[PDB]
Amino acid sequence: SQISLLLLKEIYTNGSTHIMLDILSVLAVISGICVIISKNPIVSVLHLIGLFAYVSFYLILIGLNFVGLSYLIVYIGAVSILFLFILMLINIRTSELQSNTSNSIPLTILVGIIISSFLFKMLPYGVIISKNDLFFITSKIWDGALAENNHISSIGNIMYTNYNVWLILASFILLLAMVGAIVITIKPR
Amino acid sequence: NITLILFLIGILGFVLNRKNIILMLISIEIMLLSITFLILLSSLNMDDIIGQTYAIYIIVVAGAESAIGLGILVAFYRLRGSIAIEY
Amino acid sequence: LDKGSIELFGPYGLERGLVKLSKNISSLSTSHVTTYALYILVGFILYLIYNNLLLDYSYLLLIIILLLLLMMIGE
Amino acid sequence: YHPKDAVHLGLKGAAVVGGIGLLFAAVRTSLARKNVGPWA
Amino acid sequence: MSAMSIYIIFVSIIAILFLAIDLIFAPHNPYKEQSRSPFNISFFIYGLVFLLLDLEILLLYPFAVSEYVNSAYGLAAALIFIGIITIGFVYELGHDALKVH
Ligand SMILES: CCCCCCCCCCCCO[C@@H]1O[C@H](CO)[C@@H](O[C@H]2O[C@H](CO)[C@@H](O)[C@H](O)[C@H]2O)[C@H](O)[C@H]1O
Ligand SMILES: CCCCCCCCCCCCO[C@@H]1O[C@H](CO)[C@@H](O[C@H]2O[C@H](CO)[C@@H](O)[C@H](O)[C@H]2O)[C@H](O)[C@H]1O
Ligand SMILES: CCCCCCCCCCCCO[C@@H]1O[C@H](CO)[C@@H](O[C@H]2O[C@H](CO)[C@@H](O)[C@H](O)[C@H]2O)[C@H](O)[C@H]1O
Repeated sequence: SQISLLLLKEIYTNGSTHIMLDILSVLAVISGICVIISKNPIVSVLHLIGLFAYVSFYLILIGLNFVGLSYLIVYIGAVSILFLFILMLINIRTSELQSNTSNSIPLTILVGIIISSFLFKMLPYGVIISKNDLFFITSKIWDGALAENNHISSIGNIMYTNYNVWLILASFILLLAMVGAIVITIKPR
Repeated sequence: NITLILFLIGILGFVLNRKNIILMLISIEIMLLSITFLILLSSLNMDDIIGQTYAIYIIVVAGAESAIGLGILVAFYRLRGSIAIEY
Repeated sequence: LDKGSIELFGPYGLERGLVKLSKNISSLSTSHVTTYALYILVGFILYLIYNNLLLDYSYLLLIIILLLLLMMIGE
Repeated sequence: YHPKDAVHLGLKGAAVVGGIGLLFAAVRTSLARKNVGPWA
Repeated sequence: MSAMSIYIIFVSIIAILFLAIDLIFAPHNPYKEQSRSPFNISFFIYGLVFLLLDLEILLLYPFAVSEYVNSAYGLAAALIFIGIITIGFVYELGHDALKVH
């Protein structure tokens, strides 16, 4: 007789809010422009450190803990530090890096409209899934929960066996970045 | 939609750059982040751990190009004394 | 005719026309990475427009002939 | 055969080709070596 | 709310209060009143070798939390991955790339 479908608020297993994602995306965009507009290369790299952390938090907030932490350990921990070293040591005159951005403003409207209007259609439905609105329903399973693994354990289960050729080719890429970078920079002996 | 916006930002970094060769290093990395973030969000949508693995290898190659690139920039600076383009 | 228009509407006019054209295109190459990067994006967008707007192939050839004759004019 | 509205198609030709040239003009503005501004 | 969220806010609030004491109470005064030299290549090398070894050690962390399944086949591949990265380390040790000796 009364509505068979009933909607209730969860109390102790209530997850997180979708709003935090609109906040983090807005922050990621705002710092993104500030990267490409800042006069000082130092400030641009700092705004890049800010952007890498907004994306890392978005990933951790959607359950991708190991990759988000990996991004934080590699991009902010090591890649951007190497960027601060080179920037805080090279003689940079800020007037010589500034160009008349207004001359380039018309091509910015053109390129932004065309590229966005093409790439958007290419994406899959689940990336652009977000007045009646769809809701995503989830339920529980038992046979597929016997020994659930964290994502790192799942990546580990296949990273060194089934797809081990990728590890071999990446190890040689890192090996090349080691030998090649030292050969081009240091004075032998 | 966030992944496409950041891909534009890296692209517009090349649109708005006449002097910074540092900012072209930065704009390449913003483009790599957008593409990895797209693969990562589509991976959660298809229950596929192989997307997470491909994201990891893109982060390793991305750092390796940063090392190879900033090393070449150091070789260039030693003889030129400026990283500025005479425009 | 022989020492006139046959050489003007022929080898000598193709020589002086093409040498002028080739100097203009060769002056687009300033060895600036910033300006070369802009060219790659430009050439990227033109490929995207052509293979997504289903434009008549003839519209492309008009573009090439326009572009080539624009480098035929100096200054 | 089916007649074609020549004037209607003519505007399409002008806009498509003239749009590309407008994109070419934009590269000229971006590559300009002086403070010509956006309205150049 | 989650403990992690309330924890980050509380740490954030304490930082604000310690800052406020300085602005509120500490004395204030309105008066707030060019060379070139080469930098050592060593600074570049420290970040370079850190970045590469940090990535390689990172790629080994999944193996440690999946050893029961990787087993002998996984051990072998992880040892081949260790050996390639070690050979690169012996190269920086061999050329004193760190320029420390
Ligand atoms: C029996 C005839 C057989 C002909 C066979 C085919 C011959 C080749 C055909 C094309 C020949 C090139 O033709 C020639 O092109 C160039 C274009 O820059 C022009 O060459 C000239 O243009 C104008 C003159 O109008 C000059 O100011 C300019 O200095 C010069 O470039 C000539 O106007 C044209 O005569
Ligand atoms: C971070 C969270 C947000 C901030 C929260 C706290 C905000 C506090 C704001 C009020 C701070 C008041 O602090 C007070 O400032 C005034 C004005 O500069 C200082 O005044 C000082 O500079 C003025 C300049 O005109 C002089 O005339 C005066 O003689 C001198 O003492 C006080 O020495 C300082 O104690
Ligand atoms: C699993 C761990 C395995 C550890 C393996 C250890 C690496 C063994 C091979 C590398 C060491 C041998 O390689 C050796 O390195 C030393 C230290 O830089 C170098 O040492 C010599 O050159 C450098 C550079 O001019 C000088 O600063 C140093 O004072 C001098 O003794 C030798 O020229 C090189 O032949």
